[PDB]
Amino acid sequence: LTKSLSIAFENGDYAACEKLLPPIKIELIKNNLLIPDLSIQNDIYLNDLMITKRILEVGALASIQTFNFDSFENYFNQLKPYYFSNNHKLSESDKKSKLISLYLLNLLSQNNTTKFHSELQYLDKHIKNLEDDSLLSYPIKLDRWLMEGSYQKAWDLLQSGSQNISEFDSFTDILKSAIRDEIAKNTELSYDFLPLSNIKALLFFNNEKETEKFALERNWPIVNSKVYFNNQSKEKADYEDEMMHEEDQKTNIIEKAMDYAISIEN
Amino acid sequence: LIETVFVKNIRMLSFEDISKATHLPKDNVEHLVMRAISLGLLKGSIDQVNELVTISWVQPRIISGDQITKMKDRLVEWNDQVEKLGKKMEARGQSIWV
Repeated sequence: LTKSLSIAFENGDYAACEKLLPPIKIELIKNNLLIPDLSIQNDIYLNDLMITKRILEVGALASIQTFNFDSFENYFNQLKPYYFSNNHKLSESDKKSKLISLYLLNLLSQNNTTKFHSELQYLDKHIKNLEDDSLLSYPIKLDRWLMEGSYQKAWDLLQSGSQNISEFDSFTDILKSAIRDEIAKNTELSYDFLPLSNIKALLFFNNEKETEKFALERNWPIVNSKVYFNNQSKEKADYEDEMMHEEDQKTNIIEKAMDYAISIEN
Repeated sequence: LIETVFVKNIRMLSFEDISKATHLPKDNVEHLVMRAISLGLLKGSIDQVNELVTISWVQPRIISGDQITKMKDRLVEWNDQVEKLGKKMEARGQSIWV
């Protein structure tokens, strides 16, 4: 039963894994009653906690490859307090290291630098030198080059990531796209005109035609080999200008006298 | 020239408009605005470097039928300006009107 799931992963059919997980979830109630829920550990209790973790682990990994976000987050959520508890006795593994890396790469891909830095604080002591930086190194490096804003370094790391892919590709493909939107923003404020070649080179497209295609999707017209960033940007501000929140946020000079008076006379 | 300046609500007009309107070359525009300020038909200024003639006074004129209608329009618009403004100011600073 519990072992059927472990062998289903190695087989390679990761859809078999998923169909089998609603039955094994019922058995996960039993494992939970066996452990005292993290309230004292003994040698009866270390086995029990171990089985609970194995089932979750092949599920964590299967979900990732099948792009099934939900399951990964949950399984992982559980793994996190279990590993965090207690002193070493078997509460770290090779599987831990891989799992946290993949997790941090999801956060970089959603572009939520807010949670990533906080998550790193929670993790900190465990990944300092007791898992070290080996696989966990991949997002740490990645954060560093895009903060500096050398997009050249960042980009290079993802392509060279081909020799590191083990299931890392589910965040890596996405992280290219994220790079294209950040750069796209920048280049507007700088200038209005880029040739065709230059647009391709900064945004790192491998095809010139794919460049022009991206430009339409980015709501930019490229005409006679020149971008005309001029249209949409102006249009957006004019559109933003009509909304409703809107008087106090915009701030009226009229309002300043009215607010000042009623303060005094109160 | 005076007709066009009256009915146009903007108080500046480019020289190019007058030249085509009057079927005169542009040389003759500067004579005509000059002659006019001297007669006192209009008052204003001549900028050759924006090619504008800025009127600041127009001599009274008969007010044709069509024109009576126009006045009403300008005033209707200005009614709404007064009115929308008064509302905000009625509402804000409610505490004190005594």
